[PDB]
Amino acid sequence: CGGRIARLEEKVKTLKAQNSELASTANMLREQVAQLKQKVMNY
Amino acid sequence: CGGRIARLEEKVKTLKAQNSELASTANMLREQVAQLKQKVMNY
Repeated sequence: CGGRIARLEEKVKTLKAQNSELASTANMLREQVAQLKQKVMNY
Repeated sequence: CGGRIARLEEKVKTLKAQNSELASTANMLREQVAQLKQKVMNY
């Protein structure tokens, strides 16, 4: 074989990418929600 | 062929999954950071 494999690879590439995307996004909302949470800690 | 393909599929499955995972996580930090942001809007 030599066609459906390479393709499945390109697909696994776009998937792993988007993953790192939403990953960094959640990382930003996490660090920010952490500093904010601490500021809320006072009651 | 009949082995490396099915495998590449199972892999694309775990990838798409984790993707939906970090996706919902960012969705929670987004809706929460949105309601909070509004509360901060007052200065």
